[PDB]
Order: sequence, then structure tokens, then C-alpha cells
Amino acid sequence: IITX
Amino acid sequence: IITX
Amino acid sequence: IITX
Amino acid sequence: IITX
Amino acid sequence: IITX
Amino acid sequence: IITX
Amino acid sequence: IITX
Amino acid sequence: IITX
Amino acid sequence: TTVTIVRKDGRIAIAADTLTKWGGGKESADYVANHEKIIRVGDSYVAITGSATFKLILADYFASLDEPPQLDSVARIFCVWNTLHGALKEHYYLQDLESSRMDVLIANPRGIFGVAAHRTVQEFSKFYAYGSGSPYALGAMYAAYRAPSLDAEAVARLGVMAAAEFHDESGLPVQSFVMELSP
Amino acid sequence: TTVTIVRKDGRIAIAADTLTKWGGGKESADYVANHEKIIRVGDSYVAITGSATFKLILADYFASLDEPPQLDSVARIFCVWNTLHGALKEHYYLQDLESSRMDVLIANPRGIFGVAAHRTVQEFSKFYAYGSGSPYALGAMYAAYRAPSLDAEAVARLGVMAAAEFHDESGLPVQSFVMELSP
Amino acid sequence: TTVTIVRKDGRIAIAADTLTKWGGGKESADYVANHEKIIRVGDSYVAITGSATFKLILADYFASLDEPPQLDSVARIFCVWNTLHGALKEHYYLQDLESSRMDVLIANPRGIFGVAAHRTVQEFSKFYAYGSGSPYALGAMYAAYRAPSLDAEAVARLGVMAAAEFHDESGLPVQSFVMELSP
Amino acid sequence: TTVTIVRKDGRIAIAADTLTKWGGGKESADYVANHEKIIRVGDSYVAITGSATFKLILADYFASLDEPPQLDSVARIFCVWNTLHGALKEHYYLQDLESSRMDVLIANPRGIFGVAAHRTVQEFSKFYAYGSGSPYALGAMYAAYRAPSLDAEAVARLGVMAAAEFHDESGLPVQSFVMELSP
Amino acid sequence: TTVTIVRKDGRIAIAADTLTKWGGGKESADYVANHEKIIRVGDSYVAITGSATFKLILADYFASLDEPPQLDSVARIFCVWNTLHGALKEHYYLQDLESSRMDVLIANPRGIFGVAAHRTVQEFSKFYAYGSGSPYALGAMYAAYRAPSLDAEAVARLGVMAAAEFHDESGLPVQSFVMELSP
Amino acid sequence: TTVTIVRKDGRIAIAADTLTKWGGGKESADYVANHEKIIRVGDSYVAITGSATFKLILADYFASLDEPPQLDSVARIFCVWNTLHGALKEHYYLQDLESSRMDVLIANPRGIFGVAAHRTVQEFSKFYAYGSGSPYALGAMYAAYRAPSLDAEAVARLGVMAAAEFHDESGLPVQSFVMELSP
Amino acid sequence: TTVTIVRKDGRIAIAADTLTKWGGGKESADYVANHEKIIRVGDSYVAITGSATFKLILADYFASLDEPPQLDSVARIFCVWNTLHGALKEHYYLQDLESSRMDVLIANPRGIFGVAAHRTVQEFSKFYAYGSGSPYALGAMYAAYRAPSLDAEAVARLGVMAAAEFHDESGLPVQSFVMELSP
Amino acid sequence: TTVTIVRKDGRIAIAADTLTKWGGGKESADYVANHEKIIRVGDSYVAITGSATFKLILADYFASLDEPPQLDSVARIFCVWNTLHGALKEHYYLQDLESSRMDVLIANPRGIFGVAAHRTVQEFSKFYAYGSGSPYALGAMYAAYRAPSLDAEAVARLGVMAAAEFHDESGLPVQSFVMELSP
Amino acid sequence: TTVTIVRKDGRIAIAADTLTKWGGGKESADYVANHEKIIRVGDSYVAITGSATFKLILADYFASLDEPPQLDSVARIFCVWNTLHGALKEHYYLQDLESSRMDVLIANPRGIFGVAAHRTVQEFSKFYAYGSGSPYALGAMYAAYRAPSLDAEAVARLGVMAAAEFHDESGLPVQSFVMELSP
Amino acid sequence: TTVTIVRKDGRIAIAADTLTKWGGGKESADYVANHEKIIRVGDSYVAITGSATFKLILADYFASLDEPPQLDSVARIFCVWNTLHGALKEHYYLQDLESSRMDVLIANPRGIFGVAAHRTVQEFSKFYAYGSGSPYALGAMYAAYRAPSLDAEAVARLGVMAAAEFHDESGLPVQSFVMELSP
Amino acid sequence: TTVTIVRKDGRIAIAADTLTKWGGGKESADYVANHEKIIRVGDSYVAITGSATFKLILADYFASLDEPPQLDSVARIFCVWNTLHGALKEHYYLQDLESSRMDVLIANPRGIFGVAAHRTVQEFSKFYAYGSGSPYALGAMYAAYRAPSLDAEAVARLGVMAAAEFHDESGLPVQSFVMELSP
Repeated sequence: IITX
Repeated sequence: IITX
Repeated sequence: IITX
Repeated sequence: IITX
Repeated sequence: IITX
Repeated sequence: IITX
Repeated sequence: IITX
Repeated sequence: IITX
Repeated sequence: TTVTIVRKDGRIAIAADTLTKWGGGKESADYVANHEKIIRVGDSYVAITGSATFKLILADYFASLDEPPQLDSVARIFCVWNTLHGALKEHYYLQDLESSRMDVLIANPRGIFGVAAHRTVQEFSKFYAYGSGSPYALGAMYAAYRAPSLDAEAVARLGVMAAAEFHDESGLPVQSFVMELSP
Repeated sequence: TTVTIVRKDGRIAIAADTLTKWGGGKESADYVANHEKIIRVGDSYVAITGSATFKLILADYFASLDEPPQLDSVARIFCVWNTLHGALKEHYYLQDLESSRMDVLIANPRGIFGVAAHRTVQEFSKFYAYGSGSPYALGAMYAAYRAPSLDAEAVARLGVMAAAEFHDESGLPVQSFVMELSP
Repeated sequence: TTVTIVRKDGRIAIAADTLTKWGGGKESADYVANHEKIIRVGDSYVAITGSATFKLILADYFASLDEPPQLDSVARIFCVWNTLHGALKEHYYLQDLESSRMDVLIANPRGIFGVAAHRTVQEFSKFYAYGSGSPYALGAMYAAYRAPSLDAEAVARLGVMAAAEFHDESGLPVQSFVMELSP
Repeated sequence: TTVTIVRKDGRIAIAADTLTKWGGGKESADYVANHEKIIRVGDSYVAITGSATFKLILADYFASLDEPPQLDSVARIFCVWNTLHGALKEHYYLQDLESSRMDVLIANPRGIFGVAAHRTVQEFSKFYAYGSGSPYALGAMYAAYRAPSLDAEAVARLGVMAAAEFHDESGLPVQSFVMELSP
Repeated sequence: TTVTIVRKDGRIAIAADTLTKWGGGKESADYVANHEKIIRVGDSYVAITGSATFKLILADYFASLDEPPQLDSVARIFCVWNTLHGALKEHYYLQDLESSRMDVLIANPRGIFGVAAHRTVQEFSKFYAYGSGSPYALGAMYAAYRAPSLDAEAVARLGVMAAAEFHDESGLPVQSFVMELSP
Repeated sequence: TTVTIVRKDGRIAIAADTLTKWGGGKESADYVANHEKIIRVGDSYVAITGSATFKLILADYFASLDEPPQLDSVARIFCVWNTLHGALKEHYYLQDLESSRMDVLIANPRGIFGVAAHRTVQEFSKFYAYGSGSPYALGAMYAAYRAPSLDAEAVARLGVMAAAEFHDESGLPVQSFVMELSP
Repeated sequence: TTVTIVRKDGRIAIAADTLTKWGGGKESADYVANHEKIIRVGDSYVAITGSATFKLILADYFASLDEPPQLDSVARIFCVWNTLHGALKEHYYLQDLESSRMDVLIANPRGIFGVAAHRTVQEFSKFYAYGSGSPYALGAMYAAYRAPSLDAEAVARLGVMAAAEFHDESGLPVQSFVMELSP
Repeated sequence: TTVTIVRKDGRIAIAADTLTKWGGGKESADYVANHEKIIRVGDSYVAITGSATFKLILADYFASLDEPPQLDSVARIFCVWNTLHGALKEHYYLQDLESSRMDVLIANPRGIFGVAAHRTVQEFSKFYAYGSGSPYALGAMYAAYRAPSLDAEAVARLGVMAAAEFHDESGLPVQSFVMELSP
Repeated sequence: TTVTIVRKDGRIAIAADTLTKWGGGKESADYVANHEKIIRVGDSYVAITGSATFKLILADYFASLDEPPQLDSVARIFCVWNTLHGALKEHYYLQDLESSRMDVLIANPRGIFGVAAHRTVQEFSKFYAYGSGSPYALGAMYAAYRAPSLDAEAVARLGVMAAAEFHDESGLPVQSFVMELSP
Repeated sequence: TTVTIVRKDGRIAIAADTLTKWGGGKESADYVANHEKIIRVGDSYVAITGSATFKLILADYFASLDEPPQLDSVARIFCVWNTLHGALKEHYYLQDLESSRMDVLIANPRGIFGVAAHRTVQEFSKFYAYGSGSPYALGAMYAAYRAPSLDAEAVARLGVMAAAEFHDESGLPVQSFVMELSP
Repeated sequence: TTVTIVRKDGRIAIAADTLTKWGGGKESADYVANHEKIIRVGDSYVAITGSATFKLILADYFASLDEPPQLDSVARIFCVWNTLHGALKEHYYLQDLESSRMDVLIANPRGIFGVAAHRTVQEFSKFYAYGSGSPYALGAMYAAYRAPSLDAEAVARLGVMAAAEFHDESGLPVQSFVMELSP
């Protein structure tokens, strides 16, 4: 869970 | 809720 | 649990 | 709920 | 738990 | 529930 | 549950 | 928490 | 509710209290005109415990069949009830085995029966009782069943009275019916 | 809400309070124009407790039928309500037996009735009350019912006044209707 | 339980039902000899709701004081009860503000009062009722209070009867007392 | 357990079943030598429901007092039990009002009494029963109490028998005692 | 319930108790006419534990098949039960692997078998028991199995008696059947 | 664990299995030297179920008293155990009535007894068993008790063997002791 | 359960214990005729852990295919098992990736393999073990694998014996099979 | 698992550890023949973290396509993975955005990429690592990346070694591959 | 951790792994200087499982006593440990019976012992193992114990190796000690 | 993430940081080649917050339409987004009103807009910012907006810098774009 | 935080990052004057992870002792910390074994050590790292430790830089110290  |  |  |  |  |  |  |  | 059923000396009797509860509220037979908990279905009587709505559901359901059902053997009562359950779900908005949420006693001249909420059908040999008042009724009928001056209907009614005496979900008057055992 | 219904000396009456609640917020009849909780359906009056939305739903629903329904016997009221329930679910977004979430009293010249949320239909023999104010109303009507100077409508209204006196979900004015019992 | 208290035309009256509950079990006055829910403490009467044990605790407690307490003004009743609470905890095994777990009405010739479970002491001007039957009683007394043929004691008792009529935690007979208001 | 107590025609009787339970396990009087649930304390009999350990605790406790206590009025029984409770906590490892976790019936020549787990002390006028079998016993005694051929002891024992007939926590034989009412 | 099954000296036997439970309520064979927990299916006997309803379900289900099923090998019994399960769900309102919620012993001349609730089918070589009384029964049969004076049916029945002696879900009389092992 | 105790034909015997469990791990007598679950205390034998630590606690505790205790009547055993419990808490780090967390059987020449975890002390008249293997043992001993070729010790041991046959918390060998009943 | 698999010196072996568990209940090979946990599927052996029902499911499932499947490479076993899983759901009532709820070892002449419950298929180069006894078996085989006097089958069986020695879910006798590695 | 990927001086390398875990159980490359976590798909290498089953699923899935997919740009890898996800759900029993439950690195001559479990596709410019060992690997490669004596493959492998040194989910040997960057 | 202890052919040996864990982090003996898990206490060796802090706590505690303790019989070890526990709580901030949160093996010339976290003290007759690696070690030692070429220390060490082979909480090197059994 | 948008003196600008997070892990622009969080869609720029996957989803989605959408009025953006949401669910595996799980800013020559996760579309008159860094950015732009030496792009970028200065989910470099407002 | 410690070629070094976090908020050394995480205590350096408050607590605590403590052996550090813990609780409001909630590394000329939150004291032989950045640091130091051009301090600092490169709880500049190993 790769977030901006 | 009405019961006998 | 005896009540009035 | 009646059981054997 | 032994009960009367 | 019978298990090997 | 066998993992890498 | 360090364990043996 | 208390409902009772008795079989003694060639006669069969069935009885019920008449009190309706709404919470701790009491709706006695003095305020409710349609306070009877026993209905007729063919030549059987059916005494009902559970939600008060089931009185009317069964009346409507059994009325809607081609003819009324035979309720005079355990296997027969079972089929009737297994079908009924499906109908409670499909037409009447009911929600291990599923529960029909009602316990009933069934009296007719061929025998005395009970159906419990998970469709356990029993045939009784002397007496029985369903409903929350049931254990008070069982004790009373146990004490009175062999009294030679008390016929099946007296014993049935005595059961209901005992429950109304000591339990807050049962109330007098008692409604009851009697019939001859067939040969 | 308090709604009441009475049958006495050849007359039948029905009454209701007029207060709407939104939480602890009070919306009295002085601020809400359409504060009436009794609707007409054929020659019956229907007094409603529950969500305020049900007043409008029943009005719309009954309006949409071919003719208005007969609401003058326990079995008939039962069918009407069992169908109604299905409609609440299919058209009006309602969510042991399922609940219709409303309690109503029904008055017409052939009798006084009630339908509770699980479709228990009752016919009453003197008076009754539904709604959260209901016990205050029952007590008041118990005290006044045999007063020879108080007709059915006075007794019905007195029930509502008692509830509004002591309970925060009921409010004056009282709306009421009266009719002759038929022969 | 229902307990009531009334002050009308120079008289003061207090009343109570007589039914004891154990679950849904009913222990009526017919089976329990010591069924009275009102006790005497000085020239005051104290009607008690809550656990049946509190009848005996108060009797024992008040008995044990040097003289009985003055219960004839709001501030006085308050001190008495604040002390009492400490004693319930230190001697009698009671467990925002802590609760004394009982609601009582107090009648004496100087006035009519109530103490609720969080030691809210009130003086009443016409009538009031405590206990689970209380709203039925309040409605009945609201209807009957201005009846010119019903003295304070009739009204008090009527309150209890109304509750016993419709609620499963109250039961007849009614025990009541009456006294003259002092000048 | 079922325990019963009866007062009729100048005699007083007290009775109990003899079955001990450990889960669903049954320890009948045929396997357990010390199966009696009634103990003697002065000229009173005390029939005990609850943990089997309480039989021995009470015996030890009452033995340890200077003399045995008077258990012949409601107020007296109350004091005895209020003190007892403190001792159950300080010496015997017991854990709204606190519970003593036992219900007992007490018979002596001056009357028949009960103490429930929150120290509600009652005096009974005809009969009563405590324990999980209690409602079966109440019904049976209700049916038999006015039978002119059944003395107090027969009625007491009939209560226990009814419970053992229908409930899985009671078992025969019945132990009972009888005494003459004093003048 | 206790059900047992034994194979010894060229004979096969099967046995069951006769007590029905409803909570802590006991419905003995003395009150219930249709108290048998073993049914016949072809030349097999099927002893059932679980809800009492399953007795009637299996009877109805097996009755409805073209001919009765072969229940004489582990693989066969397995197919029969895998199909059955689907039917319990589709017609009879049953709710890792799903459970059929019943354990049964099956006796016929070709062998002794058991089917547990997750369709584990076992063939037994000397004896076994199912039901909550099962460990008492297993102990008794372990002690008696090699007794040369006790045939297969005596051993089966002894199992049930042991369970009824010590456990509250089993009750006498014992129902049993015996047959010759085939060659 | 299974422990058993028997009294028959003027002899008394006590027995135990020898398996220790740590989770699903088995520590048989073949790996653990100090595998005995019965200790001597005066001329009594005490067979212990529960945490394995209790074997050592009781040994240490009883060793520390001025003389060993009399364990030959129900009242005596009760005092010993009530004191013991306090010591388990004050010295040995133990955590309705509190539990001592062990069940023990006690054999001496004056009788056979048991003490369960809430200090219920029982005297037994023929045989009994404690521990998770206990129902298997009870069944076996029920079948063998009246066998005229099996003395008290054979029966006691047979109980343990039955439990080790069918239950995963019991294991052979069996340790047992026997003594003459005193006159 | 313990199952093991070994490949050594041109032979391949597979082994399993024979104990069935039902709770803490033990059903040893001495009471259960069909106690084998390994089945034959083509020229492979499949040793199964998990619910006992899976033995029969796989036997039925593989029997029902056009021919038995090739289980001799990792990719092949994977397909077989991915299809199998769908069938467990559609026909046999099974409930990150879904689990098949069983772990198996597979031996044939072309290699030794395992499939764990989330369809992880592994090929083993020396030995492995599945089931709750598995770590005891791994340790024992680690110690014995290079012993020059122990062939593949001895090592496999030693694994199972170790687990039965110390763990309560494994039991002797050991069932095993051996084959020659192919060229 | 640790997987790494590096791009340096015109070469691209990818590496992985070889240890499989089952709980705290270690299945090293010494026991598992098919221990490789990198698969070939066209001229790309795909290193996988997550359930061991995904190695086989991807191999089966990519094998089943008309031709192998282009995995050489971020948008392309994204489409491939979005489709794949649907197939994991429809054919392979996978259960804000849904997760594919695996993180992979992808190396081919046109670049180095990663796909995380929620289909975040990244192109890397120097090096990266996925898996639970990943931060150990990132630190080691951060220290060694600019070492002029260490080519891309040395750095990739050093990452894995670092993780195996300090973390219990990674284990030697290291499997790795190297290729020329295309022009 | 794995710790082992063995007694064979007149010699006694004790062994331990050397890996410290912090989460999934590994702190091998190569990074930690004080990696030994066995301490000396008098002429006993004590191998410790649990928090790594307990090594130092025991060393400090035993150092602080007047002389070191006798740890050469079960009863003695018990007293030492029961006192110790109190000290863990009063001086070292430790938090049915309370747990000391450590399992240890104790070797001296008079025997081999273990103390588990609830102060269960056991004497072992051949070998045993504590720690999470324990079942792998038990299996290995079961296989090797009767090997005539492997002395007590070889067997002890082999246990630890087996655990380090297959479990992620144990690691090589093995530390071990050996001594002669006394006469 | 921080994204900002500014409209000032006839110019419009949009900016974003370039840091990707994976837990507490930082993936800076120095390691990730495709670190841009703004995409082009027609003549609009779309800056994205939320999962990193949404960058690629929107790019693929908008690419797949017949022509790119008009994003230049609030009603238009709303339709585009309402349709989009349905596609996120049907094609891209997204899971009061449903959330699209992303907040975006949209710049084009006809205005500056934002769409929040529940499809609230806003048009901004001076500046705004979305993303966890957003309040730092708002503060900075509030301070700088009226600075006459700072054009729209300087202000947009300053917002991102402020967030990167103080918050652990934003990182330099800043990516930004600028365009002329249309007439 | 990341803190590191190294021992190499006759020198000892310790290092730390300088970033303080408050949630996701970053308080870099550029905004916080007292950003140092290493304190001096005698001739030891103590690097602290955990709440920022512990820097000050330890400084205050050690300052308050008669002389500073010896922190140069594992046993000595243990006593210092066990006492310290009691003080954290009695004076500084700290809340299996209790946790001191901080991990520290300790460097002095006689060695390199660590104390983890449950007072596990370790002596290190080459390098180690504590704090959430610790695995990144371990990997980097693993790669660089044997580089002949990097002294102990370079390696220590490199560890911190690696963590600050990839993890959001660590930040540059690095603070470090170096000393000569004593003889």
C-alpha cells in the first residue's frame, strides 16, 4: 500500500 | 413485539 | 434478584 | 430447540 | 463447579 | 469434528 | 500458509 | 522484546 | 403464554391462557376481543405460542389450502409443517435447522401432538405444555393427572391456572376444548 | 406520539396528539401545518405512530389501490397489512417476523382495531392506546371510561392529554374524530 | 412496583401495590405474608421501589438511630439520605453521582416528598408516582385528581390500580394510608 | 436443585431433592453419602440452593457462633444474613446489592421463610420453592395444596417430585422434615 | 443422547437411550410416545443424535427415494450422506466442510458403521458410541466387551445404561436391536 | 488426568494415570521420573488433578504443618481445604466462590472422599473419578463394580485404563494403592 | 496426524500414523477398521492430513475422473489441485488465496512432493512431513537420514513414531509404503 | 523473502533468496528442490514475494496466453497486471483497491520495474528491493552501489545476503540473473 | 530457543542454541558476544528459555544469595523457584497459578531436571527439551538416544541442531556441557 | 502527497511533490523514474493524491475514451467523475455516498478545480491544496499569495515546499506546470 | 530514529540521526536546537531511541547520582538499568517483564553495548543498530564493515545515512563520536  |  |  |  |  |  |  |  | 394438552380416560382436551403481552404491558381478555390462542383447523385444535401474529398467519394459511390438512400422525404433521415453513418465509415475512419461531400443541380425536419451533413433532401419551408458563403447568398436571375426579379438561385447565398464578406472561381466563378419543 | 381509541355507548372515537419530534427538537402544530397523525381511508380513520414518513406512505399507498380496502374485521385488516408490508419493502424503501415499524389504531363504524409493528391485529372491546405516551393514556382512560358524563370522544382525548401532560414525545392540541357504531 | 402519593383538600395519602417479582415469577400477597412496601418512620410513611431488600434495610437502619429523623423538608430529607447512602455502602453491601438504587415517596403531615435513586429530593404539590407502573398511575391520577367525590386516598389508590391493570410488575391488593395535613 | 416449604393444618414441612450436578454429570444419592441439602441450625431447618459448598460453609459458620441464631422472624433472619454475608467474604472466599449466591428456605415451628441471594427475606403464608426446579414444584403444590388428604409434608415432597420428573437438575430421593406449628 | 453399536461373536447390535431434552427440561419415554431414536432403513438400523427433528427428516427422506439405499460399505454410506446433505439444505431447511449436524450409527448384517457430522464415515471393528453420553458408554463397553457371558446386545445396552447413570442428557429405558452377522 | 477411588468388600483403593501433558505434548512415565499423581499425607492418599505444580505444593504445604491433618470426615477435610486455600494465595501464587483449581480424591481407612475446586467436599459410597478422563472411568467402574472377581483395586485401575484407552489426557501405566477399611 | 515422505538410495517411501481424533477422544486403529490415511491414486500414494472426511472425498473424486491423473511433476500436481479445489466447493461442501484445508504428501516413482492447503506444491529432495506431529518427525528424520543402516522406509516410519511418542494427535501403528525410484 | 533488482553500467541484474517459510518452520533449498523464486516470462525475469503458490500461478497463467506479454514499460505492465488480477479471482481462487497479494520485481533488457500488491507499477532508476527483507537489502545496496568493483549482479546479490544475515524470513543460497541493458 | 538435556551411560549433558531474536530480526553469536543461554549456579548448569533478560536476572539473583542453592532434588528446586518468583516480582519487575515466564533445564551430577513457567518441576529419566524448538529436538533425540556411538553430549547437541535446521527461532553454534553422574 | 493549484494575474499553475511512500519507507524521485503525480488529459493537468495506482488508472481510462473529456466546468467535471467511478468499480477493482478514494486538482486555461473522494467538485478562486501535506501548503500560500514578486507558479511550488519541509509524506523535488488563463 | 555502534581496528564509534517526529510532522535539526540523541555519562556515550523525553530523563537521573555509573560490563549495565527502571516509575511517571520503553546503545573504551526496553543487555562484537531505521543501517554496515578504507566512525555514520535515505523516521545530519579501544 503505496501512497502519493 | 406482541406475544402469546 | 427479587424486586418491588 | 429439542435434542436426542 | 458442583451445584445443588 | 473428526481429524487426522 | 507457505510464504516466500 | 528480545527472546532466547 | 401457557398452552396445555391432555389425554385421559377416552377424552382429549386442550387449553390456553388469554393474556397478551407487549413488553411489560398486559393486554387482558377484558380489553382484547380476539384473545383466543387456539384455532380450529379441520377437526383439530391448534394452540399457539410465540408472536401473536402467528394465530392469524396460520388461520390465513390453512384457509388458503385446497382442503384442510390431516394432522393426525407424526409423519403427517411433519410434512404439513415443513411445507408451512417455506410459506412463512415466502408469503409471511419470517426471517442448526431454521426456526419456525412458534411452538404449538395439536389436539384431534386420533391423538395429542406438539410441534416445536425446529419442527420437532412429538406425540404425547398423557399430557404436555408449551409456552413460557409451561413448567408450572407440567407440575400441576403431574400432581393432578391421576386424580380420579378430574377429567382431561379439568387437568388441562389446571395447568394453565397454575401458570397464570405464578408467571407474568400468563393470564386468566382459560380457554379450553374437549373431544372424544376415536376408536 | 400518543394515539387512542375508544368504543362506548354506541359511539366510536379516535384521537392523537400533534407533536413531531426530531431528536430532542420539538416541532409543535404551531410550526408544522401538516401535523395531523390520523388519516382517512375509506370510512376508516387510521392513527399512526412511528416515523412521520408513514403518514405519507400510507396515504400514497392506499390512494394507489383500485378501491380503498375493507378494514372492518381482524382477518381483513391482516391481509391488507401483509400485502402492505411487501409494498413498503418493494416501493417505499423499508429495510422473528419482519417489522413494519409502525403501530396504528383503526376506527370505523363496525369496530375498533389495532395493528402493531409485527402485524398483530387486535380488536378492542373498550379502549386502547399506542405510541410512547400510551401507558399514561391507558391509565387516564381506565379512570374515566365508566364516567357517565364522558362520551367516547371525551375519553379518547383525555388519554392524549394525560400523555402530553407527562411525557416529552406528546404534545397538544389533540386531534380527534367520532362516529356512530353501526347496527 | 407502583407507589403513589397525593395531597388534596387538607389530606395526604400514600399507596402501593403488593406484588413481588422474581424474574417473570410472581409472588403475590396471597403467598407472601410480608408483602407491604410502605414502612413507618417516625410519623412519616415511606413507600419503596427497587429491590425488595431495601424495605428491610431501611427499617433496620432507621431503627438503629438515636431517634427517628425529621423527614419534613427537602433539605432535611436530603441530609438524611446522603448519610444513609454511606451506610448502605459501609454496612449493607450496596456496590455521575453514585446511585442508592431505590426510589421512595415520603408522606407526613407537613408535606409530600420523593427521593429518587441519585438523591434528588422533590416536594410535590398535588400528586406523583414512582416505580415501573408509574406512568399508568400518573395518567389515572391526572384524570381523577379534580373529581370532587374522590378524596386524596381514593386518588392514590386509583393510581396503583391503574398500574396493576396494565403492567406486569404491579399487583393488587393496594395498601394505603391517609393523614390530615398539619396547619 | 429444588427445595420446597409448606405450612398447612398446624404443620410445617420442608423438602429437597438429593441430586448433585457437576456440569451435565449426575452425582446421585446412590454415589454420594453426604447428599442432604438441608441442614439443622438450632430448631430451624435450612434448605440450600447454589453451590454445594454452601451446605458446609453454613454448617461451619453457624457452629462457630456462641449460640445458634434465632431465625423466627423476618427482621431477625435479615440480621443473621447481613452478618453472614460479611463472613462469607472475609473467611470463606466469596467474591445493585452484593449477592450471597445462594437461595435458602428456612422452616421452624414459628413460621416458614426464605432468603434469596440479595438478602431479600420473605415470610410465606402457604408454600414456596427455590432452586432451578422451582416452577415445576410451585405448580404441583398449587394443584395439591387444598387436597384434604395431603398433609404439609406430602405437599412439600410432591413439589420436589414434580421437579425431578421434568427437570435435569433435580433428582430423587426426596429428603424432607416436618414439625408442628407452635402455639 | 447415547447411541451404541457392537459387533461380537457373529452378532451385531445397536442401542439408544429414549430421553428427549428441551433445555434442562426432560421429556422421558413415559410422556413421549414416539421416543425411539433408531429408525429402520432397508435392512439397516440407524441410530440418531442431534436435533430430534432429524429422526423425522431421515425417515421422510429415505422414504422418498426410489428404493432404500445400500448402507453396507464405507464408500457407499459416504455417497448416500453427501447427497443427503444437499437435500437437508434444499428441502429441510438446514443452514472447513459444512456440517450435517447429526451423528449416526448404522448397523446391518454386513457391518457396523458411523457417520459423524462432517460426513466422516467410519467402519468399526468392535464397538463404538456417539452422543454426549458417549464416553461413559465407551468405558462401560471397554470393561464388558470380553466378558464371555455378555452377547453383543447386552454390551450395547450396557453402554447406554452407563450413560444414563451419570449424564443428564440420557435416560432409560434403552431401545435396542440385534441381528446375525452375514457370511 | 484420570484419578479414581473405590470402596468395596472391606477394602479401599485409589488409582491414577501417569501421563503429563504440556499442550498436545505428551510427557509419559517413561520420560518423567516423578510421574506419580498420588501423594501420601498421614495415612491418607491424595490423588491430584489440575496443574502438575499442585503435587509439589501440597507436599510442601502439608510437610510444613505441625502434624499432618485429619482427612477422615467431610467437615474435617473442609477446614483443612479452606485454610489451604488461603495459603495457596498467600505463599504459592494462586490467583461465585474462588477456585482452588484442583480436584482431588482422598482415600484412607475411615472412608473415601473428594474435594472439588470450589471446596465442595463429598464422601463417596461406592466409587468415583475426577479428571478429564473421569466419565470413561465412571462407565467402566459402573460395569465392573459388582463383578465378584474384581476387588476394589482392580476396579479402581480399570477405571484409569478405560480413560487411557479413549482419551488423550490419560496414559498408562496406572499407579494404585489399596488398604483395609477400618472397623 | 503425522505423515512423512522420504527419498533415499533409489527408494521412495511414505508413512502415516493411524489415530483418529474426535476432540480429546481417541479412535485408535484397534477400534476403527478404515484407519488408513494414505490412499492410492494411479501409481501415486497420497497421505492426507486434515479432516478425516478428505480421505473419502479424494477417493470418490479421483475415482470419478476419466483416468487417474498424473501427479509426477510440480506443474501437473498444481493443475490437478486447482481443479480439485473447485470440485471440493461445488460437489463436496467445502466453505489471501482460498484454502483447500488439507495438507498432503504425494509419493510416486518419479519423485516426492507435497501440497499444502493453499495449493503450494513443493518437490522435496530428501524428506519432509506434514500434520501436527510434523516437527517431531522432521527432527527424528534429520537425525536418522544419513544412517547407513536405515532405508527410506525405516526413516519415514521413524518420523511417525517420534511424533506418536510425544504428541497427542498421532498414534501407532504406522502405515507405510515403499517403491523403487524410476530410471 | 527478499528480492532485489539493480541497473548499473549497462547491465541489469535480479536476485532472490531461496528460503520458504511455513510459520516459524524453515524449508531451505537443501530440502526443497523447487526453491527458485524467480521465473522467466518471455525475455523478462519475474521475482516474486508473497505466498509460494503465486510462483506456480503466474507460470501457469503466462504459459496459457497466446504469446508471452510485453513487460517493458510501465503502462504495459499495468495492463498485464490488471488483467491478471481478474484471472487470479476467476481461475485461481484469490479472495481501497483490491489486492493481488504479491509484490514482484521485473527485469528485462529495456529496464527494471516493480509491481506492488495494489498494482502500483514503478520503474526504478538504480536499484530496489521487495519482500520482508527489503530494508536490509536497501541499506546494503545503498552502501555498495557506487563501489566501482561491484557490477550490477554483485550488488543485487549483496542485498539478498544482507537480508539473510539479519532476518528470519530470508535464507541463502541466493539465486540471481544478469543481462545487458539494450540500446 | 532450543535447550536440551540428556542423561546416558553415567554422563549428563546440557545444550542450547545461541541465536537471539528481536522480532523477525536475528542476532546471531557472530554479532552478540554474550550469546550463551546456559549459566552456572553452584555445580549446576541452568539453560534458559524466554526473554533474554532472564539470563541476567538469574545470574544477579543467585549471586546475591548467601551461598548458591542446592538444585539436586525436585522438592529443593521447587522451593528455590517458589522464592525466586517472589523476587522476580519484588526486585526485577515481572508482572491459575502466576507464571515465572521462563522454562529452564537444570543439570547437575545428582540428576537432570526441568522447571516450567508455572513452577512445575520435573525430573527426567533419559532426555528432554524446552523452548520453541523443542519438538524438533525431542524427535531427533528420540531417534539417536539408543545409538551406541553417541554419548550424552552428542545427543544433547543433536537435539539443538535439529531445531536450528528447521525452526526460525534457533540458530547455530550450539553451546553444551557435560559432567559425570554421581554415585 | 501534497498537490497545489493557484490562479493569479492571468496565469494558472499546478504543482506536486514527488515522494512515494510504502509504509514508513520512502521512495524518492532519485530511485523512482516515474515519480510524476500530475498527468495531462486533453489541455488539463490532473494532480493526484491517494494510492499511486490511480495515476496509471486514470491515464489508461482517459486514453480509452473516444476523445478526451471536457474538464472546464463544475457540472462537466462532475459527469466525467460520476462515470469514472462506475468504471473504477467495473474495470479497475475499486471496492453515505461511495468513495472514489482519490482527491485531485485539475488545472486548465478555463479555471482551477478540485474533485474530492466523494465526488465533490469545487471551483477555486485563488488557490487550494489536497493531500496530507495540504494544510502546510495552504498556510504558505496564504502568506505568499499577495506577494507582488511571486507569480502563480512560484506560489504553487512554495506550497509544496512547505509541506515537504514539515511533513513525512511529502518530498522534493517539486514538479509544476503553468499556463495562461483564457479570455 | 536510527542509532548505530561499531567497533573496528582499535576504535569504537557511535552515531545517531537528528530528526524528531511528532506524528507525521518532522522537526529537523534545522528547527530544533537540542536535536542531539547521544548523551555523555561518565566516559560513556549513550544513544537513545524512544520518546524524546528519555534524553532529558536520563541526563537528569544520571546527574543526580553520587558519581556517574560504570557502564563497561554486561552485569554492571544490567544493575544500573534495573535501578533506573524503578526510578522511571517512582520519579518520572513511566507507566511479561515491565518495559523501560527505550532502547539504547552504549559506547565506551572498554566495549560496545546495548540495552533494549526489557533490560536485555548485550555486548556486541562488531556492530549493531537500534531504532526503527535499524535494519537499513544493519544492511549498510554489513556491506561496509570489512572495507579497509572505512574506519569505525565511517561505518557507524553510513548506517545512519542509509536509514535516513529510505525511512521516514530518520533524518540527516548525523551526529557521531569516536574513541580508542582501551588495552
